[PDB]
Amino acid sequence: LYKGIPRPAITNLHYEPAWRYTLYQAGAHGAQLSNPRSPFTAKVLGDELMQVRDIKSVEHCKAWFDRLQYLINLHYEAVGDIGEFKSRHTRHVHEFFVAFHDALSSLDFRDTYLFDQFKAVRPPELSDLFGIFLEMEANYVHEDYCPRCSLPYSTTRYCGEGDVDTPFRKHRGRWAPHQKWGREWYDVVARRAE
Amino acid sequence: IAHWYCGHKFRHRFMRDKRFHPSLQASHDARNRFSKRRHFKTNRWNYQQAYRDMP
Amino acid sequence: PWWNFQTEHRQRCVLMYGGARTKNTHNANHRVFIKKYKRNAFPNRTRHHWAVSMTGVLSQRPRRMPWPYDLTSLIFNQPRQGSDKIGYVVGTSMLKTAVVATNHMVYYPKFNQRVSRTKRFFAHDEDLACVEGDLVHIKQCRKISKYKHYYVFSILEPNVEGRERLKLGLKAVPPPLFGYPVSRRIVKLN
Amino acid sequence: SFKYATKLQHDEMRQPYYIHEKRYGIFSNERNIAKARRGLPFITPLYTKHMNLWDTDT
Amino acid sequence: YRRMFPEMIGRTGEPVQQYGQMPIWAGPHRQHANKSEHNWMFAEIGVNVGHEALKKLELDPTNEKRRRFVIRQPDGTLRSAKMSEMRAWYWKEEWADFRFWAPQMEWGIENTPSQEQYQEHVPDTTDADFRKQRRIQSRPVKWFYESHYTRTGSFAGFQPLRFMQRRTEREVRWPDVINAAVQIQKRKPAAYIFKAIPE
Amino acid sequence: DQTYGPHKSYKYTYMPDPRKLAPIETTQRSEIVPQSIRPPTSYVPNHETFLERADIHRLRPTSDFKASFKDWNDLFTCDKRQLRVRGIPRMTRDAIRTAVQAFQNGNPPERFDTKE
Amino acid sequence: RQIRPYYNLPSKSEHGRKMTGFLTPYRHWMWKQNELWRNVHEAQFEHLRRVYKRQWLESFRVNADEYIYKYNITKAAQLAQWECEMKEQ
Amino acid sequence: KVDSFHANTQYQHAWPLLSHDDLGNSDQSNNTKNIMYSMYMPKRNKGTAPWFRGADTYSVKYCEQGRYEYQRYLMINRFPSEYKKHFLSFLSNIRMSSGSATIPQEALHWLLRMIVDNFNPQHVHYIAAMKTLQSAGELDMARDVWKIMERQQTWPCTATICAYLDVCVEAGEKTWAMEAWNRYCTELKFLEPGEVDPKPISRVPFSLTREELLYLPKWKKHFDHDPNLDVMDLNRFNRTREVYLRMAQVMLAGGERNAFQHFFTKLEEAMLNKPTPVPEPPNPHLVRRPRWAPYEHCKSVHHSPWRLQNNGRALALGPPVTIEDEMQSRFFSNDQFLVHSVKEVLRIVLQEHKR
Amino acid sequence: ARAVIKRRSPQLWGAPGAPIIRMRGHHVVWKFQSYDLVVEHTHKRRNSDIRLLHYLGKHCPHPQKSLWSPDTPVAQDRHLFMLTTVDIDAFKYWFGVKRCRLSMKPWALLAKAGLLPPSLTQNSKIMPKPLFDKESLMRYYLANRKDEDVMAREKYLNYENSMVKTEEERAAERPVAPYL
Amino acid sequence: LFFLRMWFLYGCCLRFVLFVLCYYMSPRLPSSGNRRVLYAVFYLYNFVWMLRCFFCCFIGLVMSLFIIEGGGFVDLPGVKYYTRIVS
Amino acid sequence: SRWSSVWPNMRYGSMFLSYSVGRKLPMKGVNWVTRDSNRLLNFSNRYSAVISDIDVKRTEEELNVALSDIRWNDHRRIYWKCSFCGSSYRKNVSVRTKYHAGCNFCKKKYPSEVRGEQHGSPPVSQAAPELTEQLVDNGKRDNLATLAVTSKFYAEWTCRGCGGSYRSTIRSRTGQVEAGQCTLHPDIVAWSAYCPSCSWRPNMVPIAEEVSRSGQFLGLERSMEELGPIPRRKRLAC
RNA sequence: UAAAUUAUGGUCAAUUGUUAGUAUUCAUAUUAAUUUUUUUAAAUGUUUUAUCAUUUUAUAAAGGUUUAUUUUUGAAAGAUUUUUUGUAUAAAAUUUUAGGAAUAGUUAAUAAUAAUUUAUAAUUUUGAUUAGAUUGUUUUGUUAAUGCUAUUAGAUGGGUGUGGAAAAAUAAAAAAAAUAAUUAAUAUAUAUCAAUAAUAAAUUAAAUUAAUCUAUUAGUCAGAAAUGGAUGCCAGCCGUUGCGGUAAUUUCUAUGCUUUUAAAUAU
Ligand SMILES: [Mg+2]
Ligand SMILES: [Mg+2]
Ligand SMILES: [Mg+2]
Ligand SMILES: [Mg+2]
Ligand SMILES: [Mg+2]
Ligand SMILES: [Mg+2]
Ligand SMILES: [Mg+2]
Ligand SMILES: [Mg+2]
Ligand SMILES: [Mg+2]
Ligand SMILES: [Mg+2]
Ligand SMILES: [Mg+2]
Ligand SMILES: [Mg+2]
Ligand SMILES: [Mg+2]
Ligand SMILES: [Zn+2]
Ligand SMILES: [Zn+2]
Ligand SMILES: [Zn+2]
Repeated sequence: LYKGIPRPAITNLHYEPAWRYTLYQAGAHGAQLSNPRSPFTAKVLGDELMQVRDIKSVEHCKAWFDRLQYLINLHYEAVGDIGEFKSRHTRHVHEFFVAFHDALSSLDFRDTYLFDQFKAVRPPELSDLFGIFLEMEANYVHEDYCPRCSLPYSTTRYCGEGDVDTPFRKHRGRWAPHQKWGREWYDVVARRAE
Repeated sequence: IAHWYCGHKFRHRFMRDKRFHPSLQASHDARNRFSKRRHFKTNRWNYQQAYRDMP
Repeated sequence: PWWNFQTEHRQRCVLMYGGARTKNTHNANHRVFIKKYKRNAFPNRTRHHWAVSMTGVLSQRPRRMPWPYDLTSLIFNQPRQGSDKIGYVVGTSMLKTAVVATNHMVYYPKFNQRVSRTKRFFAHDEDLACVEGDLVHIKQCRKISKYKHYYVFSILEPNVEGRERLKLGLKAVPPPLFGYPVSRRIVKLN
Repeated sequence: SFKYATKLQHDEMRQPYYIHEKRYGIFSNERNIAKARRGLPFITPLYTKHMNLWDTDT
Repeated sequence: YRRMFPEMIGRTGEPVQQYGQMPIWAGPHRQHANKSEHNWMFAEIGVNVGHEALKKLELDPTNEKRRRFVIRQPDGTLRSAKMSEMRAWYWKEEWADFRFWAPQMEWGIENTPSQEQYQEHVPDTTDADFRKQRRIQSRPVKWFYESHYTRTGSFAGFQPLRFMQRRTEREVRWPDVINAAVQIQKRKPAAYIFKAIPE
Repeated sequence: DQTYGPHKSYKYTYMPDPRKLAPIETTQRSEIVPQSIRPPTSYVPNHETFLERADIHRLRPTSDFKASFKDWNDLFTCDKRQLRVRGIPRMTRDAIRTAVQAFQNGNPPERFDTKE
Repeated sequence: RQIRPYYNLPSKSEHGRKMTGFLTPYRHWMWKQNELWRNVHEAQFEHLRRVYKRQWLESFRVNADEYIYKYNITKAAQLAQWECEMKEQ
Repeated sequence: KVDSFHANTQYQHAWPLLSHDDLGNSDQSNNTKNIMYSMYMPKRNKGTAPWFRGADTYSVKYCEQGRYEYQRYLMINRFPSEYKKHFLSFLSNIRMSSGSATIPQEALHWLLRMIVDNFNPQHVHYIAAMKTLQSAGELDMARDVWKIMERQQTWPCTATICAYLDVCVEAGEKTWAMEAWNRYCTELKFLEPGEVDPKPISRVPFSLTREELLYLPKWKKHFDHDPNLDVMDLNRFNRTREVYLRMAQVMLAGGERNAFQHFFTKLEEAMLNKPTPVPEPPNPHLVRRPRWAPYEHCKSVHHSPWRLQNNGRALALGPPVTIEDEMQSRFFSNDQFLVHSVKEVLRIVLQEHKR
Repeated sequence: ARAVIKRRSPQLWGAPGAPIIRMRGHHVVWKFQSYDLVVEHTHKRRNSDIRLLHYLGKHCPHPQKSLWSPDTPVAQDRHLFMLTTVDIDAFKYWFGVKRCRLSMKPWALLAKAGLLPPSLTQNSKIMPKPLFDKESLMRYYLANRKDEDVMAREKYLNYENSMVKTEEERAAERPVAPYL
Repeated sequence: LFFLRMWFLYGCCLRFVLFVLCYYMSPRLPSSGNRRVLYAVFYLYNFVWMLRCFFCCFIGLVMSLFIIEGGGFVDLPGVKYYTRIVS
Repeated sequence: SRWSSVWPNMRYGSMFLSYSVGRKLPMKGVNWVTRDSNRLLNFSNRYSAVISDIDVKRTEEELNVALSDIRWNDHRRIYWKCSFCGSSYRKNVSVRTKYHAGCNFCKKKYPSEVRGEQHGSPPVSQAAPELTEQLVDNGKRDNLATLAVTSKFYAEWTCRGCGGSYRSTIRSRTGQVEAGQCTLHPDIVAWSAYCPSCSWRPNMVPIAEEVSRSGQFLGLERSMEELGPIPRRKRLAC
C-alpha cells in the first residue's frame, strides 16, 4: 500500500471542490459577442445596433414577399396573353411559392430566420394567401384555354409550347396535344381547389 | 498464391512458409531447422573429455 | 474513383464529392525470374536463389510486426522503445563490459500469435560486479564505445553460486562442451 | 467491415494527427519538418496509436 | 399533433447579420478591391471544426467555439451564412421518417430517368407511357397541392438492383449469351434505318 | 482468365435541371473597376517605339513584331489569348503583355538592354 | 529584382556588367516616394501581425486553462480510483 | 497530401458538389440526383449502396459530452537528462521568448503550455513567472500564476511564498496575503540556539528495490519530478524572517495597524534575541554560475570613433542609475535585517502614498 | 551556396527559409483545377509534402451557382459564388506568432475574407500612386494628434494584453471571512 | 492454369520473333496429319533464344517476323506457342 | 495539334454539348422533312415575331437554307437580326420556340435577370434623355430609349471626343443602380463618358489640379470632405 | 450458479462460373490490370552588386543497399543599445533466396597513445560474411472475411574541407532583396513511363461560345444460332471432351441466321 511512492497531492482535487477553478470566463478570450441572440450581446450592442445588424435579413424576407405579389398580380387572372408567344400560367406562381415554402419548412435548406420576420415584413393584402390561390383556381377554368397547360386553343397546337418553365415538354421527349374540357378536368380543378 | 515466388509448384510456397511459422520457430529445444542433416553424426568420432574443475 | 466500374468512368482528374483519391498500382504484372546460372554452379556457398524473391520489410508475407506489449513494457514505462531491457549476463571477457541476452516480441497477425526472439547487447558496468549468469536491468544511454549504448542499471538477481565459484579461483561457469556446428566429420581419437 | 474501411485516406478511418502531439508535446513536429534530410525516404517517425493502446502508460 | 407538439415545426432561426468591416488604411486606393464579380463564401476548418459527429454543436449559436462562416457580397459587404449555406459544408444528410406517411423513394418507376431504368432512351411524354403503365399525367408542382406534413423525405440508402448491383457475375456461363442480371436489353438490329419524321 | 471485356456499360440520362438554367445575376468587372488606355508619351510616341523600348532580352525579340499591331489602341486592347491568335511566340508575348500592363500601372518601359 | 534603368550610370567595362546601379537624383527621389507608399501598406500589415499574435495568445490562455481544469479533474479522478483499487487489493 | 495528381488532403473535409461546367456528366445543366447517389458518392465497394457520412449517421451521444472529457490521464516519463533539458528550456522561455517582441503575458502562456505538455511546473518556474510578470508591472497575471499553482496542489516553498507576497504588497491586496498565510506559512518558525542551522538534505532520492520494481502497479513506479517531494529541503535554509517582513508590509499596505504591529513585533523580538540563520548559496537555476571566458576579442572601448562604446571587459559609460551597494537581503545579520526591515516598511508607506 | 546554382527556381537566403503561405495545385485541364492554401517553407523539394508546416485549405477558382441555398429573389445572392475553406486558428498562429510571409494570390483571397487588407498588387489603374511632401503632412499631423496616454493605452490594448480586470471581478475574486 | 508453358513470353502477353526454319511434325494419336512448326529466334538481355512454335498463320508475300501468343493445348506435344500475324 | 482535342468550356447557361461520338450518333439518325404542319410560316398567328427576326438574305447565302424550308422547331442554326436592339446572332429556331432564346444582348435588357419587370425605375427617354442621341445609329434608338435607366443592357455609343464607337452599359453610363444590387465604381459616370482610349486625359484633370493646389496628391481627398449622432456599442477595454 | 423491462439504442459483414465415376485450392467466369489508342503539359537567358572581384540563390545522372539513412540555428524567419545561455551526431523493434558455412584493418578497455598499448577479444547454425534478386515500416487489386497481391521515388566515400547545413556540374514550373506581371489558368507539338475517354454507340435537337471527331470486329458441335458447295485421317479446327474414314450441324468457302449492345484474343 504505502510502499513505492508517495500519494500525489493532486489527488486531493477529487475530494475537495475548493480547488476546481477556471481562471477566466467563457469568452473573456475575446469571443463574447458570438451568440447573436444572448442577453449579454443585447446589453452590449443596444437595440438600434441590433436593428442595423439584422436589416439584411429583413430585406431578404421583404424581397421574397415582393416577388410573390408581383407574380400574383401578373398571373392573377390565369389565362391571358402577357407577352409575345408567352401567356399567363398559374403554375409559375405556384412553383415560386413552393420555393419560398421550402426555404421555410424544408430540412435540406432550413432557413427559418425568414419566418421570424413575418410580423413586420408581411404585406397586409397577402395575409389571406391560400384565398388568393383559390381565386386563381376560379379564374383558371376558362373555356378558350387548355385545362392542363392553360395555353390558348386557337393559336397553339401542343401543351407547353412557347413556355419557358413548362413540365410537359422535356428534353428528348415528345409533344402532347392539347387536352379538352369535360368532367375529367372539371373535377381535377375541383380537387385542386379542395 | 502468385506463381512466381519460390518453386514452380504451389507447395513450394507453403514449404518456405513453414520456415516463418510462429509456433515452428527455432529455440533451445528445436535447433538447426534448415539443415539438420549436414550436422548429423558430426561429433560421433570426436572424443571430448568433459569439463570438471570440481572433485 | 476506386468504387466506380471500368465503364462508369468519365473524368480521371478529380473526385467529384469525397472519398479517397487512389492511384492504381498494377498488382498483377506477371513478373518473372530470369535464370542466369547453371544449377550446378551457383555463386554462393550457403544459399541458392532460383526464383522470384519476395521483398520489402513489413510488406513481407506473412507479416511480422513489432509488438510493444510484452514483459518488458509490462514492468516498465519506457520514454523510448528499448530504453529498458531485462536480461541475463552471458560472458564477461571484456573489461567493464557485460554481454546481455534479452528477449523481445514479434506478432504474426495472420495466425494471431506471438513469438519471442532474442538479441545480445553490450552493457557497460563500471566496477565490474556482473558475473556470468546474473539477471540484470539495462538502460539506453550515451554512446560509449562503437557498440555499447547500454549500461547496467541494476542487478536484479546476482549469481551467488558463480561468485563463490570465482572466489575459489575457478571460472564462473564451465566452458561449453562443443562449439558451433560444422559440415565436416572430425575424427579425433584419444 | 468492408473495403471502404480499408482506405485510411479518409480521415474517419485514421487515428487523428494530434495524438503525436499529446505524446511528444504540442507543436513538436514543426521542429522536425525543417530537418536536413527529410522525406527521402524517411521522416522523423510519427507516432499515432489510439491512446488506450499505449504500451508506455497503460 | 400540431396542438400538442408545437416545437416540432421550427419557427426560429439564427438571423443573417452583417459583420463589421476591417479598416483599410490604404484608403480609396484599395477600396475597389474587395468589391467584385461574385459572392465569396468562406467556411472555417481546423481540428475543432468540420466533424459530422459534432455537427449540431458546431452550428449551435450558444457555443462560442462555433464554426465560423462569412460571405462577401459583390458590393463588398460581409454577412454571416444563411443556415442552408452553413449546412452546405457538411457531408450530405438524408432525413426520412417512415412512421406516419410514406417518404418518397428513389429508383422508382416514375422517379428513375430512362437510361438507368431501361438501357434504351424512352421519350418522356406526359401522355400515355405504356412502359410505365400510366394512362395520362397532369403535372402539377410536386409539393404545392399536397399538405406539408405529408412530405417526409427521401430514401436513397439501398442498391438499385435493376441498374447496378454488388459482385456482378454471369448468371449462366453457357450459352455465351447471358450476362449479369443488370444487362437486360433489347436486341440492336442489323444496320439502322432512318424514316423521315414530320409525318 | 478474362478475355471478354466489361459486363455492362453504365450510362446516366441527361435530364436538364430547371434550377441550373435559372437566370444568373451578372455584373461586368469593367463596371466595378473601369478600364482605360493611357495616351502615348514623348518617351513612347508610337506602338512601334514601345515595342522597341520593351526589347531587352535576346529571346524576347519584341521589336520584330511591329507589323502585327496596327496602332496604339490595338496594343492595349490585346489580351494573351487573342495575342496568341496573331502568332507571336510564347515568352515574347508574355514580355509584351507584361510591358503593356506595366505601362498601365504608371511604370513606363524604361529598362537597360541586357543583350550585350 | 532591383530595376536597372538605362539612365543609371553606365559603366564602361569589357570585363564585367555594362550598367552599374547608381541613380540620377531624380530616380532616388522617385524611389523614395514609391517606397513611402508601400510603407503605408506595411504599417497596417505588421499592425495586424502583432494584433493576431495577442489574439492567439489570449485564446490559448483561456482554452488551455479550461483544458487544465477538465484534465486535472480527470487525473484526480483516476488517481482516486487507483488508490481505491489498491485498498481493495 | 497536396499538389500531387493523387492528393488526398483536399478531399478530406466536406464540400458542396461542384458544377461549374461539364465534368463528363454535363453537370452545368444536368440534375445530378441519381448521378449523385449512384456514382459521385463514395460506396462501401463497387455496386454497394452509397456510404453516408452525414450528421445523421453518428449517434446523438457525441453532442452530450462536456469538453476535454475524452482525455485520460497520461503518464509520460522521460530520461532524467531530458527532464533537465526541458525544465531549463521552459525556464528561459518564461523569462523571455523573444527580444523586444515579448509581451508580458507570454510568461503566463509558457507556464500554461508547460502544464499542457504533461510536465510538472517546479518551484523555479513559478518564482520566475511571478517575478517576470510583476517586473512588467502586470499584477493580475501574477496572482493567476499563484492560482495555477494552487490548483495543481503544489505546496509553495518559502521562496515562492516570498515572491507571492511581493506581488501582494505591490498590489496592496491584503486579502490575498491573508489566505496565503493561513494556508501555507503558519507553522513557519524562527531559528533558535537549540535549532541546528541549515538543515541537511534528508530526502532518499527515489529508487526501487527489485520487489518494488517487479510487483508494484505501473503508476506507483512513476516518478515525474514533483515539486512537493523536496519542499522540505527547499525550506532547509530558514528564510522565515523574510516572510514575516513581507507580511508586515502587507498588513500595513491594506491599512490595518493591529496585525501589522503583531508581525513587526514578532520579527523585531526574534531579530534581537535569536541567532542569524545561515544564508543559502546562490540558486544554480535562478541565477547562472559564471562560465570562464577570455575577454581578448572584444570591441575596444574606443571602437567607434564617434563615442564611448561600453564593452564586455569593462564599463566606460559609468552607472546610468545609482545602486545601493548592499548584498542580497539574506546575507545580513539579524540586527542588519532589523534595520532593513524598517526601511522596507517606510518604502511601502511611500508606495501607498503614491497610489 | 550551391556550386552550380539550380537556375530555374532560385530563392532568397538558405533553404529551408522562413515559412510562406502559398497557393498551389497540380496542373490540369482548367475545368477541374483546385488550389491549396498551404503554410510551407521557402525552399520546396520535389514533393511539396516534405516541407509542409500546415494545411490551410482548398480554394476552387470556379464561380458556382448556389444550389445549396433555395433560389432567392434577392438580387445579390444570385451572383455566382466562389468557395474557399480557411483554417484561421492556424492562420492567425502562423502569421501572427510565427511571422510568416505571403505570396500575392493568397493575400488577395484572405483580403476577400476580411482577415487581411487588400494586397500591394491589387491596382485600380484608375488612380495613380500618391505624392508626398513633408510640410503638408506636418500641418495635418499638428492639426490632428491624439493625447499621449490615450495612444499608449490603445497600443497597450491592441498589441499587449486585451482582457483586463474591472474592479468588480477583483472584489469577487478576493477571499472571504474564514481566511479573510 | 499451367504457368511453365509461358516460359519464353517472360511475363509478356505477346512476343516478336524472326523466322528461321519451317518443318513438319506428327501429332499424338489418334490425330494424324502434319502439323507445321516454325522455328524462330528472338533476343532478350543480349541472349539469343531459339523459340519453337505452332504455325497457324497466313503467309502472303515473303516475310520475316511474327507475333507469338500462348494458347491452350494443341494436338502436337511439346509446342506451347502459337502465331498471331506475320509482318 | 494535341490541344485541339480539349473540350471547350461550358458555362452555366448552356445545356448538352454533343462533343463525343456517343453524344453525336443518336441525333445523326434523325431526318427532318418540312411538311405543312412543320413549316414556320404557317404558324404566324403565334410566332410572328420570330418570323420577322430572321435574316432572310444571309441565311440563304451562307447556309443554303430557304425560308420556306424552316421548321418551327428547326434544329439548324440560322442567322438572326434582332428586331429590338438590331444585333446579329446565330441560333436554332427550336431554342427560340421551346424556351425564349434570342440575341444575347437582350438577355441583359432588363435591369436584373432574377426579376424581369420588377423595376420601378423610369425609362431612358425620361431620366436621361440626353443619352438617346449618343447611341450609335442603327435605327433602333427608339427601342433602346425605352429601356430602364438602371438597365444592364450592353449598348454601343459614339464617343464625343474621337467620334468613334465603343461599347458600354446603360446603367454604367447613367450611374444609377437599383436598391439591393451591387454598387458600381463611384467614378463610373465620368469614366464611361468616353472611349476606353479617350477616357484617361479628361479624368486626369482634377488630380493635376489637386497636386497644383497643395503640391501633394492623396486619393484621400474625397473621403476627407465627407467627414467635414452615431450609436456605438459598449466596449470591454476597461 | 439466476433469469430481467421501464423494451428494434452504440448507424448495413454477408459468398450467383453447365459441371462429366471418385480423391486433390488448378483450363472456359466477374472484378482489376498489360494487349488498346496524343482532352495537360510546356520553350530557353536565373538575378542583383561596389568590376577582372565580392554579396543573394542546398537532394531527380548512373552504380544496388535487407542488423541499412542518423543530427544543430551560427543562415532566413526575427521585432532591442552592446557581451546570450543550455539542450545534437546515440539507439530499439520489423529484413528476402528449396535443399546452409564460417566471417575479419578487425571487439573491449585505457587515451584527445599505440603502422609491435593491454586482454582468456568480436560476428555466426536463435542462420552470419561473401553471392543472387530487391528503392525499407500511413498508398493497390480481389474478397462476406483472419488472408493472398501491389506501392513509386528519393541520401553512392574521401583528396585547401567553403557553408548554418554538402544536398554542389542539363533535364524548373518554388517569383528569387523597387508592385516585372495578375483581364490570369492556352501549353506546340514534345516526351516519359503514366493520366481509368466507344463520355446520350443510335429517331424529335443541343436556354453555347458551334470549336475536336466521321468511328469497326464476334460466333454459327456441345451452349443463342444453319443451309448449299467443296474436302476426304487430307487440308485444317483445338478454352475443353474432342472433330476430319464421301453425306462433317466441329475443317474451308459462300449466303443467311444468332447475340444481354465500351471486342475478340493473348498474359
Ligand atoms: Mg484486404
Ligand atoms: Mg479487361
Ligand atoms: Mg510465369
Ligand atoms: Mg487438345
Ligand atoms: Mg540522385
Ligand atoms: Mg547484396
Ligand atoms: Mg534497426
Ligand atoms: Mg542507428
Ligand atoms: Mg571526388
Ligand atoms: Mg443450340
Ligand atoms: Mg474455327
Ligand atoms: Mg465430295
Ligand atoms: Mg456443313
Ligand atoms: Zn394544353
Ligand atoms: Zn437584341
Ligand atoms: Zn473616342
